[PDB]
Amino acid sequence: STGSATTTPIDSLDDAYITPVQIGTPAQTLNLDFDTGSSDLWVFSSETTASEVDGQTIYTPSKSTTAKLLSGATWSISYGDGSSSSGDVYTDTVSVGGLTVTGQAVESAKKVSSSFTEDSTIDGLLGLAFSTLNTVSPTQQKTFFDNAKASLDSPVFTADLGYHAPGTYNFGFIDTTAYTGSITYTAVSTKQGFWEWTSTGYAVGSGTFKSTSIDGIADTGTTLLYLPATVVSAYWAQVSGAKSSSSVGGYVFPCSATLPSFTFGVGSARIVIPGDYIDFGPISTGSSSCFGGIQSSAGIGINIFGDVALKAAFVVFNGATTPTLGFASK
Amino acid sequence: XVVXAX
Repeated sequence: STGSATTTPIDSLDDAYITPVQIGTPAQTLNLDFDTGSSDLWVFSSETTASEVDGQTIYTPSKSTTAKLLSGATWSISYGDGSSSSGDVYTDTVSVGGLTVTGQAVESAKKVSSSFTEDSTIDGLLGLAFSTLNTVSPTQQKTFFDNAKASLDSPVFTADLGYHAPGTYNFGFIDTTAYTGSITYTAVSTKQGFWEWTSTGYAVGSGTFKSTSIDGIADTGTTLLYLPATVVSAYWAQVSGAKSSSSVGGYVFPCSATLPSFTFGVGSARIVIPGDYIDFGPISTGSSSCFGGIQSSAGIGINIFGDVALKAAFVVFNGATTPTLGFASK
Repeated sequence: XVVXAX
């Protein structure tokens, strides 16, 4: 079987992308954030504290003929930026782009933190990292990827994120139309639950490639590209008005500048991030300063290849028994 | 922005 869905950015800054998922019978369509950096499928529901629900579409398990309560099971989760939800667990039918998995655990939010309630466009997350990260207790539950791999035509999914435009997630096959050249694969380490990989180094604009290990995560559900402090300083040294700003949290530069591109190594291949992609957007509407799309991971503690990075590529998540990550230029 | 399971 395969599956194909359109992913759209939630805003004019590509902060995140949503893809419609059909849960339950008859189908309730929610717009989820497909997050290769977590392993929980969770939804705003008829269970969610009312005062914590603003604009989102909810999942009502009571109207799904296929839903069953997974008895005893709870979950609680916090993320990178501070936000957090918890609740209880149903299994139900979940379809993405026509690919259908039955008995999928669908974590029902009893409570959500303020940044979730504030973002009217995301109805939940669908986790696509390794199932070892799943927060359901006392028995952890598999991701929709894991649950679908018995039926996929191949055990893979691809992410084809657009620049201020829609794109695609595909499951179970590789669209040889969506990219140029060939894919290069590099090994993944599952030791901490992530899509974790070693980039072989980096170049700024038309300057030399520097061979340096940079270990990190491919995270479709982090907005930016978070690099070690010295690699980031090397990049913004090339843009004359950029500075580290304590007030805004990171490197800012005149919206006026033409930013150099940023190249990252995948084994012997190179993916170039065009410099327009690293212009994140102005700091406030009408400002003359712009927020940099490449920031220090020093705070976060681990390097994340975020949407700024992955949206310049075509990316294959190879979930075979030994997984690999594939990048191609597009 | 947003940083998704730290």
